[PDB]
Amino acid sequence: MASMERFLSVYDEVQAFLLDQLQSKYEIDPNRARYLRIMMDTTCLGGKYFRGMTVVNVAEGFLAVTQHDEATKERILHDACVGGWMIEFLQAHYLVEDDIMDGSVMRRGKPCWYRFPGVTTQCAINDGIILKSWTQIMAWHYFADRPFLKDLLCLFQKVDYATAVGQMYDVTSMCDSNKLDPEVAQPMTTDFAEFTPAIYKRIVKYKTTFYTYLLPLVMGLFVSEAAASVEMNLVERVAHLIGEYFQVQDDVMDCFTPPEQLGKVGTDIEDAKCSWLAVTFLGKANAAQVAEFKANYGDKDPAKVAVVKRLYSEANLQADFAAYEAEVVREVESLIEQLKVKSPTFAESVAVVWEKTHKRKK
Amino acid sequence: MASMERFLSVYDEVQAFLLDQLQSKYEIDPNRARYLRIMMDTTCLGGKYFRGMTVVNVAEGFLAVTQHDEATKERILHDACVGGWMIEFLQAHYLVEDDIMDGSVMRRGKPCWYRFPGVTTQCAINDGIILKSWTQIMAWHYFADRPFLKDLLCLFQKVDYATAVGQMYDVTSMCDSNKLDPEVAQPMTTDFAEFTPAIYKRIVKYKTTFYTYLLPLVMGLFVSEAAASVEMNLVERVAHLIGEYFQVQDDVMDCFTPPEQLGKVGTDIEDAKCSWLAVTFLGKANAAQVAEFKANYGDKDPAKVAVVKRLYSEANLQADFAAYEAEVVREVESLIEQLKVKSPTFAESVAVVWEKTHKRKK
Ligand SMILES: O=P(O)(O)C(O)(C[n+]1cccc(-c2ccccc2)c1)P(=O)(O)O
Ligand SMILES: O=P(O)(O)C(O)(C[n+]1cccc(-c2ccccc2)c1)P(=O)(O)O
Ligand SMILES: C=C(C)CCOP(=O)(O)OP(=O)(O)O
Ligand SMILES: C=C(C)CCOP(=O)(O)OP(=O)(O)O
Ligand SMILES: [Mg+2]
Ligand SMILES: [Mg+2]
Ligand SMILES: [Mg+2]
Ligand SMILES: [Mg+2]
Ligand SMILES: [Mg+2]
Ligand SMILES: [Mg+2]
Repeated sequence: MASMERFLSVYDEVQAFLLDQLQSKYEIDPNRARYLRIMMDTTCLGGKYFRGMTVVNVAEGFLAVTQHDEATKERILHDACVGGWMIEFLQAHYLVEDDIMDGSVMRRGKPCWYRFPGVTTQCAINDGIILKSWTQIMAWHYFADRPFLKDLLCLFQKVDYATAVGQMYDVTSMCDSNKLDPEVAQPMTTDFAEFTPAIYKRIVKYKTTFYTYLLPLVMGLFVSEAAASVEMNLVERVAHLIGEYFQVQDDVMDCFTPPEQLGKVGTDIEDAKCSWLAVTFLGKANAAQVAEFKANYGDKDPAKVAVVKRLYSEANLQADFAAYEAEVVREVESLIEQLKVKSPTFAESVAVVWEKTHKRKK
Repeated sequence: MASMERFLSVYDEVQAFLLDQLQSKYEIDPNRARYLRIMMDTTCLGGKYFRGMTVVNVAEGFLAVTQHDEATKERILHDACVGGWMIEFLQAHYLVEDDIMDGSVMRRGKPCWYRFPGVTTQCAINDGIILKSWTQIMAWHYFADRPFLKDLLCLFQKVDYATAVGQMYDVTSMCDSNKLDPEVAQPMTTDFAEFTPAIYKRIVKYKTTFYTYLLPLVMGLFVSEAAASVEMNLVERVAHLIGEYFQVQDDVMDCFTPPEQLGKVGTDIEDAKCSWLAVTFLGKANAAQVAEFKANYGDKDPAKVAVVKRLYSEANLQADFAAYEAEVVREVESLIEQLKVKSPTFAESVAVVWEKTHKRKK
């Protein structure tokens, strides 16, 4: 709570930097400054700050065991905060744009940015472009003479790219691969042959895990100058594991958590998404269940949607989930043990990240 | 012609690199590779390559007067080509996204990408995100151990940001500033008070000049290691001047060039754009002309649009244009003369850039 207020005081400094630079260098007028301040506030705040706060917890962990001057402590914490906000702004970018592509209605308990009456798709698209440019403006401003600058940019960009590739895997997950063709309007799949665990796994590996887990963790290492002190293949394997589970939870909540609690309203059934629920159901259903799933999936019709939920409850998926969670707890503990060998501190940081995720309710 | 085929052979190498990396590192399947190849071809090719080819002409100019080994010549030309393609891919990004926000129908003689039947806004938004990520993937791949890497990235990013800020100035140019408010649906301006030369100038400075002129020119200097050899304040002043004129031509052509020749269809009148034509007309019109302009501007109605064109032809704007062109020829020559002092070669490169622009018909 106190630490989160400190993370937010760094948001305020960053907002101030960005907005004063708009006035001093980009000829902005007060009203457009205001619009951009409100956009930044609306798209970047109100979340859990899980990605940002991870950078900071990684850095705090190394600080407890590493000798530094006070001044250097303070710089390290401040950089971890800036780094954290780069990742939040990056997420803010993805969500503004994602909400347009998913035809979404609510986000963090409010309308999606593009649905604000004075915004619309026309302004929102470019607003999301601005959120991303801001990540880079921050990096070059606050990290210009840090040793980790080049490594951080290069990583940030590879993570952004994988994420965008992931979003392509996601937005085309309901069409048949052999039919993808810019020239031909795309029909929803009728056989659901590509609703498989491996295909699902590729969607999720790219669209969520790099930017939600790999980036904040390695970012925490960069600003700590601690990345040579870990086994990177382990960091990857653990980001990919927890990241996958994180997205599985997102999928279950889309169907089962009231929006009242969730803060977004779920579109996966209507959007015909290759979600965990749809893949898992099709891996256990009998012939008649499959036939009725195929009869109602991917239509915006309330009673079709309700038939899918019923088939999901009947297949007892909220116990396939428990079985999957159980295999994940196993594998995460095992990876944490393997990380303990070169860095107890980073292993603990990961234990904390796993814990925050496992207990997640939104 | 031969040189342009050589620029295009570097596009093919780049396309091949990017697409093989998708297969070897991002788990892509052949059909999505194909979709991305067609997207890249459709959004990046078919233009004039003016921005890309400028990087290359800048570099060629320095090569004629600078001693190098043959191998070093060849590397320099190849880097200028890669650099050029970074700028084309960047433009490709902006146009895909711009066409969505302007509700545009045609581009480079074909439907806008988002209008392809098998694309739609849903895929196009993210496709445009990919085009931009590719610029960075290229830079880090082909320029990893070049001395100019850091300078180039930093410049590229500041230019991208200014451009995005410019696009915000553009997409809000028809509303009153004091009324911009995310919460309130935005009405078109009724007084046209902000349709002024200074306001127009700010739109254009940001949205076109950085990325169309400043970037390719300084890029040509980076890959040549020649940037200390110029007066950068002059490079800026000349990019901003020719860039402004470039956009003025774009505005006139939107109204007056048949789409048959233009390769896009014009939306400025219907979109209520603060174009050069609308600003210039309002700077010379009598009270009754202003009243009738305000009666018909910014409606998608064919006969309202036709009344604006008629008022434009009656105000003899295609002679305000000639007067403006004449002041621009003056000022460009003067800047070229001033550049002659430290680099005849770069001055000549600019003379060529001015020439290609001045003679432009699309
Ligand atoms: O739409 P998704 O996939 O279920 C959600 O989790 C968005 N998300 C997660 C990861 C990545 C991205 C993403 C990445 C790039 C571009 C757009 C979105 C979106 P949502 O439930 O909050 O809508
Ligand atoms: O729409 P404009 O402004 O008239 C055009 O020239 C696009 N353009 C030029 C410069 C910058 C950008 C731009 C920059 C950032 C984001 C979107 C577009 C667009 P068009 O006539 O080809 O449509
Ligand atoms: C599933 C993913 C990757 C998108 C949502 O991430 P969060 O659920 O962390 O959203 P916010 O906390 O930022 O609101
Ligand atoms: C006016 C601007 C800045 C956008 C169009 O640029 P071009 O007219 O050069 O478009 P292409 O050559 O790339 O088609
Ligand atoms: Mg979504
Ligand atoms: Mg999505
Ligand atoms: Mg979701
Ligand atoms: Mg346009
Ligand atoms: Mg535009
Ligand atoms: Mg135009």
